[PDB]
Amino acid sequence: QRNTMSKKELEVLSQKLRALMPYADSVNITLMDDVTAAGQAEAGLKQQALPYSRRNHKGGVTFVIQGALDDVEILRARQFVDSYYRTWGGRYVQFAIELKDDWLKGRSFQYGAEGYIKMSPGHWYFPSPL
Amino acid sequence: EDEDVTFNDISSLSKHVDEGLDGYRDYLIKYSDRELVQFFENAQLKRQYGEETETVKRDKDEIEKPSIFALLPAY
Repeated sequence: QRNTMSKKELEVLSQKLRALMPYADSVNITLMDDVTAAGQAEAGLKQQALPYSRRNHKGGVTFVIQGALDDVEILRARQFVDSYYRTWGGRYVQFAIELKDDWLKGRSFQYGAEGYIKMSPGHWYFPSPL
Repeated sequence: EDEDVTFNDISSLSKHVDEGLDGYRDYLIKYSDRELVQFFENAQLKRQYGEETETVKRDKDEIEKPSIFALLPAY
């Protein structure tokens, strides 16, 4: 989808790659599907049962994995991502992994569009919509 | 000694009296040590079976809350 070239241009590209690689006899160019790539990524995360969020951009997909993961989860995730990267590389799909503590450190809060954080009984923060 | 106001109700009188002791209450709270004061406060109330753990530490302008009957021994 994201490349627009003629057959002649592709051949020229092939020949220039062949000039960069003096040990190769020819370079075969194959067209792959972005939807396939993204789908195999999401299928792998479901198969590993990891919690995640997905974000789409004009030229990429980002999977955000964040929170208090357990050591089994961290092991599985590291193995899966390491396998995927070796197949598809890192240009199109990115995996963001973030260990972090529970949100707002165990204060209580009102999470509507008019939310606020209790600092302590008798003390309101009103920092941002939550 | 000012008779300048006369009192509509229990709470109005009670507050008028209370606000008079603060000159003394200040002097006691200046020199006692708050951790006792709080310990006694929590003790004369029967609260949570008299002593329990606190996960969180949260200070609530405790200077104006504390009863004189709590302040005196600490001093």
